[PDB]
Amino acid sequence: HKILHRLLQD
Amino acid sequence: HKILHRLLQD
Amino acid sequence: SLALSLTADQMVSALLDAEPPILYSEYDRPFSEASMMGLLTNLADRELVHMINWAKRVPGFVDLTLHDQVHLLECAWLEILMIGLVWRSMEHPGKLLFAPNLLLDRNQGKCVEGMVEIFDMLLATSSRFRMMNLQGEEFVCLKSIILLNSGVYTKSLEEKDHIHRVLDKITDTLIHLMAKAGLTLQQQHQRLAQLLLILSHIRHMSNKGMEHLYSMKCKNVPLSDLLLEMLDAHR
Amino acid sequence: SLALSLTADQMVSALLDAEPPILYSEYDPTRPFSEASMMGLLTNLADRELVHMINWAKRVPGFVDLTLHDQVHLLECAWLEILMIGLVWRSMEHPGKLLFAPNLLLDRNQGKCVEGMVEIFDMLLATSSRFRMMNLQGEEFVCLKSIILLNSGVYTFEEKDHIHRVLDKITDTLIHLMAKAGLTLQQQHQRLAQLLLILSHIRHMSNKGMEHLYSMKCKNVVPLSDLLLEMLDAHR
Ligand SMILES: C[C@]12CC[C@H](c3cc(F)c(O)c(F)c3F)C[C@H]1CC[C@@H]2O
Ligand SMILES: C[C@]12CC[C@H](c3cc(F)c(O)c(F)c3F)C[C@H]1CC[C@@H]2O
Repeated sequence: HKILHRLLQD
Repeated sequence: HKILHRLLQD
Repeated sequence: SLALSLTADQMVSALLDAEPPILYSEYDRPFSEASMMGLLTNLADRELVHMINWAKRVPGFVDLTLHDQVHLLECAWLEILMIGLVWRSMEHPGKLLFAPNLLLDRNQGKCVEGMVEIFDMLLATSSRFRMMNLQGEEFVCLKSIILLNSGVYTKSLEEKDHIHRVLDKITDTLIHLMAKAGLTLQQQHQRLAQLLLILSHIRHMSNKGMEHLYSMKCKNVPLSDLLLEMLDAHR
Repeated sequence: SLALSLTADQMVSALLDAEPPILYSEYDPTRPFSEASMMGLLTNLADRELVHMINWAKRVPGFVDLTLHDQVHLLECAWLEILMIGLVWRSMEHPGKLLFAPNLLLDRNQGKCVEGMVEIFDMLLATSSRFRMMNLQGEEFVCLKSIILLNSGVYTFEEKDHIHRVLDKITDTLIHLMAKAGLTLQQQHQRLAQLLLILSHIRHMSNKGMEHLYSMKCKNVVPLSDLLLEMLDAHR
């Protein structure tokens, strides 16, 4: 999915 | 000159 | 002198008196893409002529060189049109009142490619005005701020600072209206901030609109010579 | 609440402490600049800054209270604005120059190497000169940068009401800072207005920067990271 979406969880 | 120029004068 | 000598009440009354008229459209029978663009751009073109007369009646504006006046109107013209549109559409939730005979809801923005994204932004801004219960006295203040602020970036004998003096005056005026409305000091500062942050969204909508308008122009989907010149200044 | 329960001084401390570091560019002085290479340089920098911005945003009071989709939307809308206000801020004490990085200090002449970019440099330089003329303080800067994050995409949306409460609180914080600096009551709301009106210019510069970046991408001038491509794709 969106990279931003993933980075907002790490 | 430009139309806008003319309109501001007149 | 002119502008800086005005009291807060004089500023408001001057801006109110200077307000342009609400023009009608050519409308009607149903729409097409070319037809819709025709009505909207035709409307904008006629409103532009009235805006220029209005600008010259905004306190402090005539003190500027014709060069600076041109630059400011070139930069802010679509912002001024849009905040007007948004203001007119306040009491019509989910609709845009381009003219008394042209009331368009969201779905009608789809008649033109890519225009519905713009309508959505205009509508959400109108909903924000409504949510804030924006007053007419506040509206004319904001519209004047847009005119003087949006292009206030030209070395010589500025000036420029005189525009910033006038800007401070309109700020004082907005605060005056809020203190008159019975708002506490904290409520005044907050509301002022809220109003001015709207100007960021209006700038955004104008930039997007300018892109869209240019996209339609650069594909021959017929604008007045005035509009083309206003459009050429952003490129 | 939590974010709402903070004092003005606590609001400032949190923001100052959440500040992202100054990053370096991959600038190599062994080779001259080309349009492609400077675009490569600037976008490489922006991409690395983005990762820090994301972790910064999570430290902005009230941001973590939002859903993941709202966080994504706000960052997607404001990212270039947030980069530019940062750039303009750290370029304050470098008149006529833009400090992208400590090893990348560029004037408008060096902007000419990329077509259409010198106009964007000129705007950024004007804003920087404005911050310098106003003598913008760091506490004011971090407040403005946070306001951009929460405001820029808030109208493209009951938690929208939560954002405005946080925004109001930053307003209270700004005024608090001005009052403590000795400014009269009138000067307080005048300066508040002056500062906030700058955000309209920053919005404008982001919009112009966004379409210019899109232009370069579609001409295959510079390869953009997958993150940047996704940030860029959000505006069209
Ligand atoms: C053709 C457009 C239609 C909307 C817009 C517009 C027109 C008005 F007559 C008006 O009073 C107004 F406020 C306004 F925003 C102008 C262009 C921008 C992009 C669109 O395609
Ligand atoms: C490549 C561009 C060059 C400048 C810009 C940019 C980069 C940064 F790394 C930065 O920290 C920053 F503040 C900043 F504004 C990003 C894009 C926008 C339009 C240009 O084409």
